[PDB]
Amino acid sequence: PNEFMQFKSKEVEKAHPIRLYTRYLDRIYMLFHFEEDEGEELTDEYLAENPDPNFENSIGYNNRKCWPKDSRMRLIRQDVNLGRAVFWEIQSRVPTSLTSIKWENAFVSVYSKNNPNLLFSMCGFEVRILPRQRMEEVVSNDEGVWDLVDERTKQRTAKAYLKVSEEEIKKFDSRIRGILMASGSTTFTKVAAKWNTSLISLFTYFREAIVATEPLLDILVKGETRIQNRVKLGLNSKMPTRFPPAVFYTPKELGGLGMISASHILIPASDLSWSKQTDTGITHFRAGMTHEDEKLIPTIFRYITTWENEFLDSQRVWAEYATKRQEAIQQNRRL
Amino acid sequence: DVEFKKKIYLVLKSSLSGDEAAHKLLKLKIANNLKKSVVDIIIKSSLQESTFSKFYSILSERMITFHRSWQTAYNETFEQNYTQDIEDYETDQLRILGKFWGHLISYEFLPMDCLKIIKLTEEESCPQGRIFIKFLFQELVNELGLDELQLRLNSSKLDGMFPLEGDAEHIRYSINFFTAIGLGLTEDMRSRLTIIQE
Amino acid sequence: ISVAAEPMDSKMIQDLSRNTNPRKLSKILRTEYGWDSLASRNVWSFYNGNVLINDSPELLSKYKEQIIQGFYWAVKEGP
Amino acid sequence: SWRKGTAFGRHKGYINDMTKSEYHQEFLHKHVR
Amino acid sequence: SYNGIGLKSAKGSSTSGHVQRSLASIETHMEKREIEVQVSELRDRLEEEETLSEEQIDKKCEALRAKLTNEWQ
Repeated sequence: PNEFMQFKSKEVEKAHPIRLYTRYLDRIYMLFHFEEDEGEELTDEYLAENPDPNFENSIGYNNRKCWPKDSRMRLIRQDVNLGRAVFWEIQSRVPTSLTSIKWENAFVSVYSKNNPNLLFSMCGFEVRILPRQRMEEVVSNDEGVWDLVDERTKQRTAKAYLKVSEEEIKKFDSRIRGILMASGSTTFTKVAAKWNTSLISLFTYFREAIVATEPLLDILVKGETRIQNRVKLGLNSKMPTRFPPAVFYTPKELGGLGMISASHILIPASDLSWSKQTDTGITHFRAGMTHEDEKLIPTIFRYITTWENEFLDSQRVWAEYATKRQEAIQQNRRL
Repeated sequence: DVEFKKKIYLVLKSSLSGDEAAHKLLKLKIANNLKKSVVDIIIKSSLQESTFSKFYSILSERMITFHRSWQTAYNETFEQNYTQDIEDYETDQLRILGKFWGHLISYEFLPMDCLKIIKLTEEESCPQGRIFIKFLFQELVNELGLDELQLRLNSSKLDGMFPLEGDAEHIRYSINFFTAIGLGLTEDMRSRLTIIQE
Repeated sequence: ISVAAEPMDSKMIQDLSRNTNPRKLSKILRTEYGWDSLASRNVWSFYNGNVLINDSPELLSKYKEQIIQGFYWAVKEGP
Repeated sequence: SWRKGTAFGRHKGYINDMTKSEYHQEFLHKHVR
Repeated sequence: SYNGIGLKSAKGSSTSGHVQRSLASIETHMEKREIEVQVSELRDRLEEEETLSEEQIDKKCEALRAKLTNEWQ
């Protein structure tokens, strides 16, 4: 049997439009690669079975509303008709009495000559893949980008950009809201430990995908302010001079709460008329949680190794382990 | 110089992106008499971590693109690191440092004239230094391909690691070194050595 | 309908931008700006800023106002 | 020609009850996942 | 929000709202033209000096044209 997305040959790989498939719990992920012939044939089958001369296929097309307007799939009528032909062919292949594959829950993204971005959202990661040939200027980018090395020629050939999906951001907001709400009469250290548990569970899952995500940083700053005000409204006084940052982030052995900081960063701010159009550079910084002191509180993201920097290292150390194991079998010694 | 080093380090740790740490370093308005030491704190704090992260690269690229003095500071600290401090470091520390300077060379914020100081022979190469050159060209290959890296190496001269005039033995040593790395950038030295042997 | 294009002189475009029959025009052009006689006698019309020069007279003057309206519709909205 | 290997494909208002309504079922499928 | 950058309000974000700028950022044709010019010149001359009648000027002009033609092959 093959490993995951591996093939026995190139000829079996190109023999069919459905190149890659994977299924999560209930989310399928189908990567297709059409020629010029088969795509327009499927598109004309769709347009003969669902005609629309009014060109309202862009109306109701689910498109990734988190990315900027040049970043997500542009509503090019050829590619929108191709994508709806694709989802129509996939919707035809399963009866509704088995599962309700509707257009509403479906995100279709068509990399073509007009849409240089291949979008998806797997496991909470909004990923936008963009090649090195489809960028005008190759710019070294943030920690939240992934260098996609081609396993043929050993060269970084695409940049996958990460964001945290809006569903998972709302789930984290609801989790911090549950931390506030279950803390009716709860000790301050247990509120701090709940904040540390949910914060570590946020930043050790979505590790580098939080740099390029604005609403998650906004809800982090708001939520850590909620946790500090949960501590301070247990004391019926929320004055900033009365409560330094040294009373929260001081660890639990020294007597403080041992809260972990993720909101003394500067939030990247940019032009919110332009930021919903293009990939704006980080041109301004809004202050996250200013205290009157100049306490540079260290943040947890600097002490967590990001995923690309874990996975390249994982391939390195498992190559080293498989080589040491092959040698220890050749040396006939137990490793 | 402990509390200023602490201040630079906590600037580098109370940030989120490399852009933000670059902003927090540049807001400190540090004169020229400490910029090399700040770049050394950035180096020696990149090497603390287990693996190399892109944060320090993004940081250093914004620092270089801000002002000419930071670019001269990174020139001087790359020369300082290779000519002095590779004897200190573990192989892990050299993984981080080699991919750091490879990500800075591959996006041409450091010149190829900054790799001009490396002359690799039997007597001038540390073994740690050879592993560092391996990590540099590993990051350079994985960033730039073989073709664009050939074109960048043929933009200016590197007489040390590419002895075009050279000797009949140092060419063979550089050939065996760059094939122990596994580059495939070898055929010019091959033609030169086949000229020299006859 | 092969037609060339030349730039206007700076002094001539300045004098024309202040919006300043045919024998007076020909004498002023020939004794002011240094014009050819064939270029001065053979002019259809002036829209402001830009002139139209000629280089079978029945076929020319048969669609005189049609050529000039096409010239107007061309120079109003360029290529 | 590429879709003829499978087993399915194209080649082969208002009611007064609020709990039984269309909107309430859309609601409960929206908010129980 | 100065320059359209900042917040709607400092209230709501629970931040300070201290937005600060980032320090990190043809020959035949020619001949024809010449001929035309010559003709024009001739006409002008006629106008200047004794040519109220058309036949004369036309005749002279014609002759000039012929000459030009002869000159250009």
